[PDB]
Amino acid sequence: MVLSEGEWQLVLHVWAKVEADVAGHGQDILIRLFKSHPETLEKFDRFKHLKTEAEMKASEDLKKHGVTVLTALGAILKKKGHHEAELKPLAQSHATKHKIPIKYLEFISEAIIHVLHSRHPGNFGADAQGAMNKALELFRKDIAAKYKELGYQG
Ligand code: HEM
Repeated sequence: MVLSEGEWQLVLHVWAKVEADVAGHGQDILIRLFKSHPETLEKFDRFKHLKTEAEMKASEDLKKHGVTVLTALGAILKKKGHHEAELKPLAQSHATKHKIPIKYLEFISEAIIHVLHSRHPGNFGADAQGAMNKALELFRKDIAAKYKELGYQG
């Protein structure tokens, strides 16, 4: 897959709106993931005790981890597909330490798309949605290929 230049423009234009409140977006994405797919919370030893959404929102450490996640993701998107070097340390930890199947990346992709709609009702159009889905799909496919290069089945 390949994005057009105009699609990357839409992606980066939307990302500038994420960067204006990274913690608010990161916390919302994690909570959306955990409510929609509670099997994913069990991978997080530090947060697995959180049970209701109200608990999650008051957890300072969950919000900080949201920043960690979106910070890494934004660095990758900003490379517009030339991201082999940023992917490697990410692929290495999530395949071999955290043991995250690629299916869980699809789930966080859907959570990102939902939170962008919830947080930007008027800005996040169909074309922007399309471009973001493609950027995230590319991310998932290249990470699945790095899994295999490390000898893992994602
Ligand atoms: C956009 C997708 C994602 C990005 C950019 C991302 C990024 C990161 C980063 C930067 C870290 C900290 C350092 C590290 O261990 O690598 C981390 C930790 C972690 N990630 Fe992810 N991640 C993503 C998706 C996921 C998903 C979907 C899961 C599981 C459902 C997951 C599971 C974990 C776990 C379990 C840790 C360790 C948490 C801790 O500090 O105790 N990641 N991630």
